[PDB]
Amino acid sequence: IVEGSDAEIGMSPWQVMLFRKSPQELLCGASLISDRWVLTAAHCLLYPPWDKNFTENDLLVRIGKHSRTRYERNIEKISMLEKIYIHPRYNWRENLDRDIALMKLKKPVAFSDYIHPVCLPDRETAASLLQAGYKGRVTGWGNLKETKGQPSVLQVVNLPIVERPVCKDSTRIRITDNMFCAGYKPDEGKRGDACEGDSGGPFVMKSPFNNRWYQMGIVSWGEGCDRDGKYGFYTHVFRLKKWIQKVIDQF
Amino acid sequence: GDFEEIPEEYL
Amino acid sequence: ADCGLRPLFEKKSLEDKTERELLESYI
Ligand SMILES: N=C(N)Nc1ccc(C[C@H](NC(=O)CSc2ccc(Cl)cc2)C(=O)NCCOCCOCC(N)=O)cc1
Repeated sequence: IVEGSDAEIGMSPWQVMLFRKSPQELLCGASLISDRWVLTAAHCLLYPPWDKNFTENDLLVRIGKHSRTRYERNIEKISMLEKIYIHPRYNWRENLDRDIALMKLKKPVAFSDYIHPVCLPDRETAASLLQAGYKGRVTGWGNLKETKGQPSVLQVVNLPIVERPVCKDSTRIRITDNMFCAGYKPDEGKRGDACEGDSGGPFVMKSPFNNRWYQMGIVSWGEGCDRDGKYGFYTHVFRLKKWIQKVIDQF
Repeated sequence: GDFEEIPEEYL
Repeated sequence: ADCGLRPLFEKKSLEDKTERELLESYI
């Protein structure tokens, strides 16, 4: 996260760290949506152009974390993956359209002050909150800049949703309805963006109707980090909720 | 060596 | 169910340092 700040303890209890077993390293962010299901970006698990195709046994999920590199004894919980489900129409060949994946844990994780699931939006909450200008929150242990370097603890930044035409005119990549972009415009002064290592993490919004946090997006892609005139792109969670429901219902 | 070793119960 | 309600915040009626910024943007 660039231009963000240290998260408070228990501020994002649904935050999940996708951890590579060997070598032990941070791969991506993710989110807890139930005691046995974790949501992340498909590109975090599958991306043929870079010879990336992880299997269940190559990864681990660390939940309830704050510190990036330390083993948080008596606080974080480490879970093994039972099965990975990537959207069947995830477009890794072109623009990362439908960049979403689900991971089922081998065993249910125990909720605590530091571990708690986030809500997935309904059509009405999505329609009401997904508006240009409305701000969401992005969290992660990704790099602090495109080029300090890495954060000691979880970072957080609030960013405004951007108008679709502006999103489209900011890049040469083909934008689809399954994506939305966020970030400040050059003339807005304020800055902030996700960066390397934050992918797969959540873009959440707190509903002013019921005071619950909803995950509206998944950190998907960007060209550089916090560059003027550029914006981060996020997977539109509600647009792909039918797929999420289908997977969970069947498995 | 950037990350602290995790107990082997997970590695 | 109880999703989206944080034990250390909503559950205890405590607000985090920047959630107000989000609320103020929901005009
Ligand atoms: N020394 C390095 N590590 N260099 C490096 C590492 C990664 C990239 C990919 C590129 N991402 C970035 O430039 C910054 S990360 C980032 C991710 C999401 C968001 Cl919302 C904002 C920023 C990106 O998001 N590209 C989008 C399209 O291609 C994606 C690549 O395919 C696989 C994948 N993981 O994206 C480019 C260069």
